[PDB]
Amino acid sequence: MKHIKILNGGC
Amino acid sequence: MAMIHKFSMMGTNIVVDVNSGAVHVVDDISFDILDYYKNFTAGEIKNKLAHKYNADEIDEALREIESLEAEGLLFSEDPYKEYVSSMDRKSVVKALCLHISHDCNLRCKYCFASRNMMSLEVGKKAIDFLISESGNRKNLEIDFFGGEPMMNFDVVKGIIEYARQKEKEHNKNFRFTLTTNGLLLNDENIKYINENMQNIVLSIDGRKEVNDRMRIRIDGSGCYDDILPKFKYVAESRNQDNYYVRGTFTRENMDFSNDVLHLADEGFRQISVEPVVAAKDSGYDLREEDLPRLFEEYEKLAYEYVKRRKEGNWFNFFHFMIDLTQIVKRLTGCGSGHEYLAVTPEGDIYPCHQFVGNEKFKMGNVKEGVLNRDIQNYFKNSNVYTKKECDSCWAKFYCSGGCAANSYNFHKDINTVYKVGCELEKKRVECALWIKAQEM
Ligand SMILES: C[S@@+](CC[C@H](N)C(=O)[O-])C[C@H]1O[C@@H](n2cnc3c(N)ncnc32)[C@H](O)[C@@H]1O
Ligand code: SF4
Ligand code: SF4
Ligand code: SF4
Ligand SMILES: [Ca+2]
Ligand SMILES: [Ca+2]
Repeated sequence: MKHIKILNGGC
Repeated sequence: MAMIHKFSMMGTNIVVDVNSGAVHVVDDISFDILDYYKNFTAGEIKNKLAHKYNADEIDEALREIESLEAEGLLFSEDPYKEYVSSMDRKSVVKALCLHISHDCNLRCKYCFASRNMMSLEVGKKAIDFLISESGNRKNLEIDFFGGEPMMNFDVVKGIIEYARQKEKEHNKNFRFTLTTNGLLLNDENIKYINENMQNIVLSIDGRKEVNDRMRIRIDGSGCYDDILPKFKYVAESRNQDNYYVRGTFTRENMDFSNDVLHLADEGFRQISVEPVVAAKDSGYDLREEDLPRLFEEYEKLAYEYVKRRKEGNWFNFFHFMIDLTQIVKRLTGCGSGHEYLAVTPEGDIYPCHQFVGNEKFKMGNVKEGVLNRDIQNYFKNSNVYTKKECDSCWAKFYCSGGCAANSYNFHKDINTVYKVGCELEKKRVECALWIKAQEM
């Protein structure tokens, strides 16, 4: 969008 | 229930929608609106932020937010919730950690080792036990472990040949891991290792002073000078793949980014440096007072991590690796006590290597093959969906599930979360998310 940006669209 | 987590790290604002796994990079105004979006109307929000943002730009960011919620990427509900109400699940053992020897040639101080060789007969029993308890799963894992496994390397080789022959009749495929302190590696057994070990873990804690403070021969001297060239040789003979160097950091080395970056500067592409386990009343455990310094340490390691990957002198850090494309994982964890079990040279079965010292947790012995199902089911049903603390935790679907050993070591109850462990684990996830955001 403009204000939001979607990032994902041991033992 | 529906839940988000938002944090700001080194200038980037990040929003985690818990149930869907969606991750968002947001500007400052969206970040602020999210403080209020669920409990206030658009009109109330416009008044609460009017000192900083004008009404038009708030409605604009607002119109993006519920559009994201309308399509299940913010404040989404949990679709797996109704299904999990199962506790009669037959467990399937997928992996064994074989304590090939309880003797070692070091007295590493944080270690449970601080005795016997496993017989080929016990090891063969452990293979047959894993076949009969793995049901219809083809891919089985064997970690050669203990104290130092290479002090009983002939039994390791017989186990491999034994298991490699049982594959045909049972439609199995064994994958073998070896974890060694390195002191007894040489050209000939590394040749065998590269023919037969799908994975090898090489133990070194970082800088020489950090390593030789903790990983100590019985005479008291260090091992860094001996093991370091052997490890680079192994690393390069495996094309910098299918291995990692494994460090443990304690309260003694809380500037542990220096140790990760020392291993990187020595050429290791594959690195894991992890907090000490079960170090209650040891002088070593990371405490609550230490979390601010450790948080800053993870952040400075992440920044340098992005920089080296940008500039090409890359390395992989296990705790920064994360898959943003994802119920089976949420119910299993590390699997100790039910999907992953340890076997002593005597052949006694325990949930994992951290419980081997306590017969309250002995579940049987492979020479007989009869597993205590009540202990198996108790570890099985202690998970992220049944612990109350995990239910309100935003990292529930990213975290590794907690560590029963830490839980028992600090609270005498595998079901009580070890808070310091969770906060380190949550911070690690935050860093791994920021790294993904930097490399869009
Ligand atoms: C327990 S040793 C046994 C295998 C082999 N002798 C070796 O050192 O690689 C395997 C790994 O577990 C790590 N380890 C030992 N005690 C630990 C603890 N209390 N917390 C976290 N890691 C530990 C060691 O540093 C080593 O990297
Ligand atoms: S870490 Fe590996 S080497 Fe050091 S004591 Fe424990 S078992 Fe022996
Ligand atoms: S971090 Fe700790 S609390 Fe949060 S889910 Fe994982 S184990 Fe449970
Ligand atoms: S219980 Fe803790 S120590 Fe044992 S396997 Fe799981 S993570 Fe490792
Ligand atoms: Ca911050
Ligand atoms: Ca800002």
